[PDB]
Amino acid sequence: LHKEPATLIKAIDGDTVKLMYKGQPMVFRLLLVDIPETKHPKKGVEKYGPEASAFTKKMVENAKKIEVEFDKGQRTDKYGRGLAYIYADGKMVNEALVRQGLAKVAYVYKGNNTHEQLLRKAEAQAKKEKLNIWS
Repeated sequence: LHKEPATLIKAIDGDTVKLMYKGQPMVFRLLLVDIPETKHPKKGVEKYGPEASAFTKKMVENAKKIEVEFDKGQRTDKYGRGLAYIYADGKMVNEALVRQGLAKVAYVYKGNNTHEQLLRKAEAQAKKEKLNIWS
């Protein structure tokens, strides 16, 4: 896989960020993570969801360098969102969220699974430490 530079435009949620990639604006969905949805209709946000959002936002808003890493599967979903791993100064947001107990590891999607073991491992650790959603 290859890391590509991007620039923060705006963080939308724990699992969605808007970036400038190859010169044009684009919305990315964090691969292999399942978060407590905050941007929803009649759902009254979700338990830990505002912490996952603040986490993601803190992480990318304060970073010097954002990078995007597409996987080898399908690269966009049916809503036109890029499907990728996001890196903030070398640290993967996807993994951080899971390590910190603010997301579960999602089912693999359309062949996109390169970092799934790494992610499942972070998830066991958080479970073991009874972090946030595992509290």
